[PDB]
Amino acid sequence: NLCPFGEVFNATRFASVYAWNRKRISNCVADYSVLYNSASFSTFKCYGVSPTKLNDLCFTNVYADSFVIRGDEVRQIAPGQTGKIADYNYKLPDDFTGCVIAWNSNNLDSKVGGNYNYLYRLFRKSNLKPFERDISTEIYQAGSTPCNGVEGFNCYFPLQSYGFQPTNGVGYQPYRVVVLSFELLHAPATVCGPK
Amino acid sequence: QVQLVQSGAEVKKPGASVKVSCKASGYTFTSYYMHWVRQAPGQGLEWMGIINSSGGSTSYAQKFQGRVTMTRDTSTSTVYMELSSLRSEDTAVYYCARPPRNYYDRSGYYQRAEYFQHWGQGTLVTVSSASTKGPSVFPLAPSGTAALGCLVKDYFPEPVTVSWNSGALTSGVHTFPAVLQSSGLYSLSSVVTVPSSSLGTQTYICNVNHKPSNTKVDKRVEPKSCHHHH
Amino acid sequence: DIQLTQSPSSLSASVGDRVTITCQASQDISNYLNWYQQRPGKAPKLLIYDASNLETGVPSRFSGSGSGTDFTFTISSLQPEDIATYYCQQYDNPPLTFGGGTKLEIKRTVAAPSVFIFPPSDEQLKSGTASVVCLLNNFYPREAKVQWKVDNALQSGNSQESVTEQDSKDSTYSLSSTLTLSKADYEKHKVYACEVTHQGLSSPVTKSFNRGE
Ligand SMILES: *[C@@H]1O[C@H](CO)[C@@H](O[C@@H]2O[C@H](CO)[C@@H](O)[C@H](O)[C@H]2NC(C)=O)[C@H](O)[C@H]1NC(C)=O
Repeated sequence: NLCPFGEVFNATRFASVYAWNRKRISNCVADYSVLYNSASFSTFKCYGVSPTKLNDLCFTNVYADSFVIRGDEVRQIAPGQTGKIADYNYKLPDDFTGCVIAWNSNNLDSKVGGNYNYLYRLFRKSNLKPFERDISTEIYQAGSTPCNGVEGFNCYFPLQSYGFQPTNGVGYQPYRVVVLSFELLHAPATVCGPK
Repeated sequence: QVQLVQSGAEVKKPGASVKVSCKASGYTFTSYYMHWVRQAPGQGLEWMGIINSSGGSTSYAQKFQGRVTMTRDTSTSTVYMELSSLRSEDTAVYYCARPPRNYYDRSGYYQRAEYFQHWGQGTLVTVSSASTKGPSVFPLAPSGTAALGCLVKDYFPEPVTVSWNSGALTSGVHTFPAVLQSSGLYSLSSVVTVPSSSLGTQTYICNVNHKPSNTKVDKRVEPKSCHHHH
Repeated sequence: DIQLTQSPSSLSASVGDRVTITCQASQDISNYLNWYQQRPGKAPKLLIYDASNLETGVPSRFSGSGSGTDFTFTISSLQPEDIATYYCQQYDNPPLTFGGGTKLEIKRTVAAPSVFIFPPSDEQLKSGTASVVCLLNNFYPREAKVQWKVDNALQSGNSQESVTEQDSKDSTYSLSSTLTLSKADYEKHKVYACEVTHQGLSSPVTKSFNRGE
């Protein structure tokens, strides 16, 4: 047996941030070295644990979150950061234990006329709690006048589209992000390293 | 289409090393050889070496022997070429070139046919200790036929790429050779002549890109009006 | 190392003429010679291969001849897009060597330049420097004189020139002359003028502007 990390990273299509994907890895053995060996990873940070020690550790469960954000928003996937992605899209807790991995996806997620399939939430009445998902599309009311399902003055559709083109700068190019959560509960260890 | 796409332009300090990429597409990568040729600014061409993209055999010129390394990666169908202990006379554009296939003679002789039918775009490598600097783009607003353009000022190293309306506007465009100023930094100007009638009818944007600094600008060239105040 | 000498090193001809370039080898190289066309900024382009065989797509007007050590490359009737630097390359014996090159240029009738002037943009003035740009569009011959007059006084040593390479459609040149001052020095003067003298102009032509207007 081997835990399907290839299914998570080498997936053909990725999710939008506001509807970020979550895969649960359970009851198998995980070769972490395949990950911390690739020169493809633009970003690779681990909180509460080192990759070095990962192949010799045992966990109750692991969570692989997947999404696509633009280039200079990747710094928002870290404990204590704020910004539209960290506030209204994907939020990491302060005591986060896990890893953030990200690579440049301009070659696939960008099209000649611009890729508008990838979306993100701009407006929200409240910040998101850690690991909270919100896929609603109720009109955001920013004024005293209710909108009643129709957007107009100070009434907006909540979700906004990334304009992903191969001609955009490094900061506006799409990056694919995978977040590895390590749950260390009081239970049997189901996910462990080979050694 | 046969397609040889090289990596971006790059700067290194003297004594370092550069690894230039060459990606092949549109044919069975392994059945051919790849050659690396070098051209310094204002000089002729210089052959460097040959790589077998199936076996991995390598053969170099004596000048580069020892300090050059040619790599192959069949999975991604891309060749690599690394030069080490760089110095100022290694400032040049590097091309990867494909010639056709070698054959066997009626006698049983191996004959080569090394004439480069396909070329890459070229990778500019500049070797100097000066530090990378991104450009600043300013508009040269127009005043029959009207002239407008963009000034791409103080930047290092070469090159910058300038398009107009993202490649939509092409005729009448003059992009000038960059000039070293006393600063040690380069500057350049990209101009275009259009009908005066179009100045109000069409909009003109210069797309400047300088990836050694990871810089990209889309500058709006607005016509200058003398009687527009508030 | 086989060394290929290419001649002439430079040459100018008119549209419709025959062009003949020679490449002589240091050793007998059979007919394993190739002829490339390289236009400025682009990669070389194979035109002739194995001394005489026209490579697919290349027009009928290109020609190759020779065997042994002397070779010739011929253009039937020159056309405006033929300007480039041409190279000869041998592969008889490693290492593969190229010739020195032959720069090919068009001889054209005299065309007067179109002169424009660009005062410094406000965006740049806010950064502390001022760049005045004079542009000479589509002229021939290449030699032109650009004089910067600042309140009728002549600046020296603060400008720089840039020339495009000859055009592939009308065989003309374009010239850039940029004078860059500090903003403090820039606003010491009022009149900026570009006086241009060229063979096509019956008299020197001046384009001027008043700073602040
Ligand atoms: C995801 O991407 C590719 C799928 O082919 C894998 O890349 C390689 O990993 C193997 C070892 O397993 C190496 O031999 C190759 O050189 C790697 N290729 C490149 C281009 O780096 C990768 O391992 C896959 N892994 C996951 C977890 O999806």
